[PDB]
Amino acid sequence: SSSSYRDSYFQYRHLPAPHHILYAEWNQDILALPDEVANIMTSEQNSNRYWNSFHDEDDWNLFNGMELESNGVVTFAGQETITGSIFDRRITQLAYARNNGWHELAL
Amino acid sequence: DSQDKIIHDIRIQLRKAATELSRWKLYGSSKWAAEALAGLAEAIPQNGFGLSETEYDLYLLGSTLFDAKEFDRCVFFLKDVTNPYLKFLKLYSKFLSWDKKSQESMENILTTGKFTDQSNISSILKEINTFLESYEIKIDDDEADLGLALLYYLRGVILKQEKNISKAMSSFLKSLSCYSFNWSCWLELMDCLQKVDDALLLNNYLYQNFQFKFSENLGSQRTIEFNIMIKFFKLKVFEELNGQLEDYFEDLEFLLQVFPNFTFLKAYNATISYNNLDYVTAESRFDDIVKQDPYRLNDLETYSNILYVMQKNSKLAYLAQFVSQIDRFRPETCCIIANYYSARQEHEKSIMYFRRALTLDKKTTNAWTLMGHEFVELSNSHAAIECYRRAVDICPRDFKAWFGLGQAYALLDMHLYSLYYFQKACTLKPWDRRIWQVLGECYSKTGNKVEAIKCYKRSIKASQTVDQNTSIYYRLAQLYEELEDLQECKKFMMKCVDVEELLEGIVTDETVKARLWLAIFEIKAGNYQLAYDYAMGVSSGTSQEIEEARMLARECRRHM
Amino acid sequence: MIRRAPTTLQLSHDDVTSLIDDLNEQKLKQQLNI
Amino acid sequence: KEIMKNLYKINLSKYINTEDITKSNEILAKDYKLADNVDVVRSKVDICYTQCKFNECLELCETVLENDEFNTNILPAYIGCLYELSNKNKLFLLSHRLAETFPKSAITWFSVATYYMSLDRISEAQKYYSKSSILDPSFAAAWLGFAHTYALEGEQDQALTAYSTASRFFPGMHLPKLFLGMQFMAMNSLNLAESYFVLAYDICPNDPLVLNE
Repeated sequence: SSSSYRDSYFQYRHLPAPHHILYAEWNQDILALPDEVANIMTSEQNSNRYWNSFHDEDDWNLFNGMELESNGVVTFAGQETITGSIFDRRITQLAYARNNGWHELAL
Repeated sequence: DSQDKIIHDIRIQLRKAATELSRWKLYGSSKWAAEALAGLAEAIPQNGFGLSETEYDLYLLGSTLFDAKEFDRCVFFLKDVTNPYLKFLKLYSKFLSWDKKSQESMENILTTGKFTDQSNISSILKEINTFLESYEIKIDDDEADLGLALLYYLRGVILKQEKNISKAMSSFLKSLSCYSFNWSCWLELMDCLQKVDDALLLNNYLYQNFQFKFSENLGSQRTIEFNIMIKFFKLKVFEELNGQLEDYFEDLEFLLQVFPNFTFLKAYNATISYNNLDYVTAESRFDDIVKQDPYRLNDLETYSNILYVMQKNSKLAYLAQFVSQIDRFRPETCCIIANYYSARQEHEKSIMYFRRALTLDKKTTNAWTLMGHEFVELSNSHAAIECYRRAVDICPRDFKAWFGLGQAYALLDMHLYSLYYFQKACTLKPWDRRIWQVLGECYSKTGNKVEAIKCYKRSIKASQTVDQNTSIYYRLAQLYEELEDLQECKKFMMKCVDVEELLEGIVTDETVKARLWLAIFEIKAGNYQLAYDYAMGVSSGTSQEIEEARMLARECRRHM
Repeated sequence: MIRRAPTTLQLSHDDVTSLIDDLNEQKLKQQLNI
Repeated sequence: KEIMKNLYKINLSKYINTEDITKSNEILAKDYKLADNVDVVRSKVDICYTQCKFNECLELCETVLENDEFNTNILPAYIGCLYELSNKNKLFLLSHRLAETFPKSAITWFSVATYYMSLDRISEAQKYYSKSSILDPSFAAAWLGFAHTYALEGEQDQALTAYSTASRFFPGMHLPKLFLGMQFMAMNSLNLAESYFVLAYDICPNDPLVLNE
């Protein structure tokens, strides 16, 4: 017949050691992906925190209890509430103001 | 001027070097030759063979039947040939047929060697000697072809596998003398070397009573001073064995100028920084390799080794996904991934990859120690101990293996049963603070306090930085206290606290216990004023530390 | 800015069932002639 | 006059007589020293991305990124182009590099969220598109992806509100109108889908997506 004469595909001589066929299973191994599967709901929280580490203090303070609604109206949590529609610039500075600025009653 | 003339000479030779070697179907040097030319600094085909058209037909049959892995069939047809060029091919086919067969026969046996530290092999060796005598040059002549020079290489390597050392080098020098520019020839001559003194022994021989066949080699090249693999010789052997360097610097920068783009050189140059525990600089060196050469599973084992020390699991997960995508059959790609799996505390999976990595290439003994470490974190000490143990059977001069084995017993209450292993490791790297400190702890834990004093005193000299001595000083002082001489321990007690002042107020924990004890003794000495400043200076320690000094501060201020 | 897959429709169930019924019809009438 | 005309014409919008922008960028490339500058390769990348010529997309993108690792002009196109090749790992490295450098900019959080997208994490990076959109208003990519996260899995009712917000706050783009149309078709509500489809076609005449819908 004619088997080894065709060279149109990966054959036994293309890989270096012909005896590597003994194992022939390492190809079918899903290597674990980088970050969250190291935890094996907790994985996403860990991943969230891991990326959440990259903030400034005031910046993180802005987004502690941050929630954005579907229509675009914004809820801000002050540790009062700063509910307002996003895509207007002045509102986020107002959230900045009462966050770091000094407010007081004085009787 | 002369350098440019050299460059033009190098290109012609490496074109020839990669030609015949690939034409003679050996890839140990052929793969080296092209990459060497590839990295050469920017400044008709060449071929020739004394073969008759009748016999040249047999060459094609032999050549294509070689790489089709049918080595045995090649021998049968090429049996009756008499040309030295093809005679090498027939035996080389016979040799590799054995080498491949032996690998097939043995895959479940991990360690290789003979405990006390042929006849089939001897059949090849006799044919070499029989043909060599019949042929009418028999080396030592100006008119010596490449084929005869290449034939000696097969003779040298086949002899060594029989463990007939002190005869293989003679054959190898003859092969190199008649034909240089065979990198595969140089390695097999590397592995035969065992000690630095022998490196100096042979290095001289290459200088005084060694010369190349100027007939075969091109002009301006046969000179030993302007050669290349004599230079490449210096770079590899003096550092892989970590021998004393000589004629090593001026050759090094000479190779950088000629080969600015050579991937192998840079990785070795990067390796040198790694070998000197210089990891920041090396990382920069390797980073060029990845960008310039993304596909090189040759020296990236060190890269992942570095990155594990570095942390940035995120960066490590970059490599494991990328490296594994290339192929999973190189020795390195199975150790690259094992590190990434180890960093994520899945030892029971990462342990398996290390065994996989060793199985592919048994020469990578460095995986054995890594094998044992992952056992330790699995709290299976028994499985660990044999692991390090195999590592030192393969080669007794392994600092890592001895140390890892000494620790495994040390984790268990066998403080003394570990003294031997630690003691053995002392000879390998006497000049380390980390090892010497451990020995005293073993001595301290075994009631050999008279010995432990001198052990730590040796550790103090080996430390490069004074700040590292802070922990040694406190415990060393304790060893005097149990030797019933409080006066002697005061001198070391002065030094440890004084280090805090010399380090602009380091305020470290093991000085906190120092200052508290010093103030306590000073109260018994009656010097309340000299004890008062000690209490206030240690007022920035732990919760129990500050209250101990604060109460003592009130005690001394009462009598002040 | 990313685009999703454009809407594409394949053979439904109603039309394939209509074809199956019809195809039964012309695999049923002809053997009466035979 | 001619060089500055070509320089302006580089930045013009696509979908119209792209061959003209082409011949302009070649005539600018060889004649003048501006052969491989930032904006010309940016325009080439944009052309390829519009034409879904994604391997040229990448090769141009890395060849310009190797000089400037943080060129914000090309980052959105690069991120989308990686997303569509699903180079999860390169996307991860970019996300980490951008996070360690530019926490404030919405581009980095957009990259992290699209990394979550590439791993099929719609529910999680919902929040990260929210974060990217709030950190920078007037960003079509963040809000559009936010609406996609709304639309892909369930919760269909309010996807309409999200895409309507896209349309109203981002006038002049056919894509939000087209998305509202296809969503309305998705409820099997036809005439309004026709209305939004013809609106999108009015905004952009030359787009395979809108005409296919």
